[PDB]
Amino acid sequence: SKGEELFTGVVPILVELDGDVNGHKFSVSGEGEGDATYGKLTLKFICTTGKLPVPWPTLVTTLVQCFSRYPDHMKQHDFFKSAMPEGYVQERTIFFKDDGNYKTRAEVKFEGDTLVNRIELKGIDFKEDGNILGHKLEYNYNSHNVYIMADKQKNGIKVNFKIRHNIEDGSVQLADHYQQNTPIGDGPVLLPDNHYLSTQSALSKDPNEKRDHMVLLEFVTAAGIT
Repeated sequence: SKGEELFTGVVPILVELDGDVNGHKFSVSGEGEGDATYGKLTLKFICTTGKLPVPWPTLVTTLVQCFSRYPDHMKQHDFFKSAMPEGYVQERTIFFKDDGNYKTRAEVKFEGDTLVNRIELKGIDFKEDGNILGHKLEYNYNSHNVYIMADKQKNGIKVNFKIRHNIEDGSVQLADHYQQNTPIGDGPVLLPDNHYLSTQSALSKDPNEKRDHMVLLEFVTAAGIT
């Protein structure tokens, strides 16, 4: 397909987020590369306003599902690439169990050769000494299933999944994700049958970087059809 051809090689990625969580304003800028042939993302994110007021792991899902590997037999179900280059709007509510929530609105599209994710995040009702504002979450990341269904009413998709963030005491901080994507073009998109993405992410630090930052390596594969 048209969208599909844009992802056959390595594509540069830019991520720009503006955030306000319980009145704590911040910005994050990210750069890296995606190679959808292998479901692979490598990015480095910098908090450009100083110290990030939430834990880095809580931003991973917000900070380009077009880089998922769709098996050849599932390629007709790849909404994300089908929307390109004009792109899509991705909206979420993320409910942190026994704590606040993020609401996000992003536009993902090509700007020239570069795949760009521009995001607005608003966080409310957080406890100032909870796991998020209290910075009680481990700097690591678990592997998840991301469930996708068509939303024909909006020529888009609905997505839901549960992120488990490890707490420093050994417990888990659940983050329930509800998501919708809709194309920016008037152009056609692939509306998928039910399926899921299998994800894994590894978080690290650049030992030479003194700014507050996150290095991310991610692999994602579409599944659940045969």
